[PDB]
Amino acid sequence: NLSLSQSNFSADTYKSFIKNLRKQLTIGASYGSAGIPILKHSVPICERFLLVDLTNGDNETITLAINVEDAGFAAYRAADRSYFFQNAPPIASYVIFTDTNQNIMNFNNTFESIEIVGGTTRSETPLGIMHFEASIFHLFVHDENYVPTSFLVLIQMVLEAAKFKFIEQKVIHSIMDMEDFTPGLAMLSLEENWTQLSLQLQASESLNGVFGDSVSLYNSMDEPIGVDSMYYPILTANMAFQLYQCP
Amino acid sequence: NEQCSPQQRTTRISGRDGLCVDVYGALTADGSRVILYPCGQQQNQQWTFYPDNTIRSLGKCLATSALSSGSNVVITNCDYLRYDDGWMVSSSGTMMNKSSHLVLTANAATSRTNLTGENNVFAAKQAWRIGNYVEPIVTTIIGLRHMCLEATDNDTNVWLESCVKNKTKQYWALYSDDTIRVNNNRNLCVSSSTDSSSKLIVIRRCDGSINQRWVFTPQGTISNPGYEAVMDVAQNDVYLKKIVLSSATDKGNGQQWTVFY
Ligand SMILES: *[C@@H]1O[C@H](CO)[C@@H](O[C@@H]2O[C@H](CO)[C@@H](O[C@@H]3O[C@H](CO)[C@@H](O)[C@H](O)[C@@H]3O[C@@H]3OC[C@@H](O)[C@H](O)[C@H]3O)[C@H](O)[C@H]2NC(C)=O)[C@H](O[C@@H]2O[C@@H](C)[C@@H](O)[C@@H](O)[C@@H]2O)[C@H]1NC(C)=O
Ligand SMILES: *[C@@H]1O[C@H](CO)[C@@H](O[C@@H]2O[C@H](CO)[C@@H](O)[C@H](O)[C@H]2NC(C)=O)[C@H](O)[C@H]1NC(C)=O
Ligand SMILES: CC(=O)N[C@@H]1[C@@H](O)[C@@H](O)[C@@H](CO)O[C@@H]1O
Ligand SMILES: *[C@@H]1O[C@H](CO)[C@@H](O)[C@H](O)[C@H]1NC(C)=O
Repeated sequence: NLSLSQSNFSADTYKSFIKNLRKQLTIGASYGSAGIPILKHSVPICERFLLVDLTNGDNETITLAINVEDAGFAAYRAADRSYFFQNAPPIASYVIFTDTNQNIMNFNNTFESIEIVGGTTRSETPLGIMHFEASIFHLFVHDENYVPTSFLVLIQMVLEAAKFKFIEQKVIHSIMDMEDFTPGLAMLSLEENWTQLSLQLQASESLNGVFGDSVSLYNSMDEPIGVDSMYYPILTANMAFQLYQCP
Repeated sequence: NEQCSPQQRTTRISGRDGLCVDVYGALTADGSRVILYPCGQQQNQQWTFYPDNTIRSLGKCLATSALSSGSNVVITNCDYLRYDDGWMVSSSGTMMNKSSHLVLTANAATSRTNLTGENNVFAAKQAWRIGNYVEPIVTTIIGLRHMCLEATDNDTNVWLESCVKNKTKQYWALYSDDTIRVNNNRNLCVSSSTDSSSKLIVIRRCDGSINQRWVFTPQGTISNPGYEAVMDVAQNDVYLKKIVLSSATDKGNGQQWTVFY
């Protein structure tokens, strides 16, 4: 499995891991005018998961199942135990982590759902090298009180960073400066609009690259930039893959 | 999904020096010309895009006025183009008449300049951002070894330095004509070499040339479409302080860049 460990967590290693993740996710992807790869869709359940291993400061490892149709976490394994979100594809437990003690987490893999249950938002959740390391520990032991917030860290540092180079870069600054950050409006805008930007990119095919609707993406000055077309470098040189939305 | 097929969209069009595509004096007469004008809210700067490949302001259609290069672009009655296959816009922002291959061009920077239909040479005069947000985008440009691009030698050269959030010279203004401008001196543009003996990328007074058009591709390059080349770190060695224009290759990481805004 593709892997990232605490013992070898460096800007270069992180960048490779994210790079290999993108390309692994985009195997058999479709392509538009924009040249931004569109994730696969109506994938057989048997083939719909990509496994990734994360190893923390103790020599302890979790394996996360990423749904390749939407780049979200569906489930994970710690040792002989595994944990599934409620909204994991209903057949997922028969395909992944078969030989383990399977538990249902009583919430969805969405930010909204995670934030409601953990009582804690992304804005107030630190991201960084050591948070990532701790998020892996809490999942490994499955400390229910820390499961949600751990997912907030790891979903952002792995999956959302794979979706957006801005976010990747945000994590790289953190590794190099040795400084934690909480996501601002810039990061959140992207996370919030991934599916919507996917839709507008694909719909724009028939309006000469113009969107049906505008999307507001913040910069690091908190100024909202309206993206109503494919001609914005903050989209085109940022978002690395899209959700399947249109034929 | 009916949102896969949007019916229309009204937006602006910006380009050279961040000026907007504007029907001169909001005149509605067939063949009323189109110019660069400073961007605003007026209806004559509002362009409605449709699936039929028309682009419209004041209920009339954007169009070339001649098969040969050099004539004005205008609005005319849309019923005139009912047998035409219309406009096409590349990823790069080249707006091209599908039939004649002529492209929306601005032969001078200056406000009130006549927009003409010219032969495509991928110059910055021929790059356009279709979109309501017409302002330059301020950002850092990050490349090899997680370093930032920085304007140097009194804004004449450019090369990678360690990224410093405060540093003024590491900021770049991404204009609607695909130019990459020095942030606190927006008359200066990033430029491929004008001397044939050099591949060195430098900073020069913005002129609307092919040397000065740059496209941030989704595959992570900064492409000069006219020269079929991309920005690269000389010898994959950031310490050489030289950024050069090269043929796209997957040999190192020196051709990979990220926009951080
Ligand atoms: C941006 O576009 C406008 C719109 O086309 C340019 O101006 C126009 O300039 C034409 C010359 O290119 C004017 O035509 C002349 O009309 C007189 C009438 O007596 C005629 O004697 C001249 O020979 C000339 O003829 C044209 O001959 C060919 C015919 O097909 C045509 O119908 C005749 O007009 C034209 O009237 C004028 N149009 C309008 C409505 O303004 C403009 O050109 C600049 O301003 C014009 C007025 C003129 O003074 C030019 O010297 C000057 O370039 C152009 N702007 C720029 C800066 O390039
Ligand atoms: C694109 O260019 C073509 C060719 O210059 C234009 O087609 C001409 O349209 C005019 C006016 O409608 C006719 O008088 C000509 O007979 C057409 N010529 C040809 C070769 O078909 C077309 O109008 C232009 N379209 C746009 C949208 O600019
Ligand atoms: C509001 C309005 O019509 N404005 C136009 C402006 O957009 C531009 O075309 C100018 C040319 O001198 O003429 C008018 O001022
Ligand atoms: C989870 O998502 C499903 C859709 O798969 C849904 O109907 C439900 O409302 C969501 N549950 C929670 C707790 O957010």
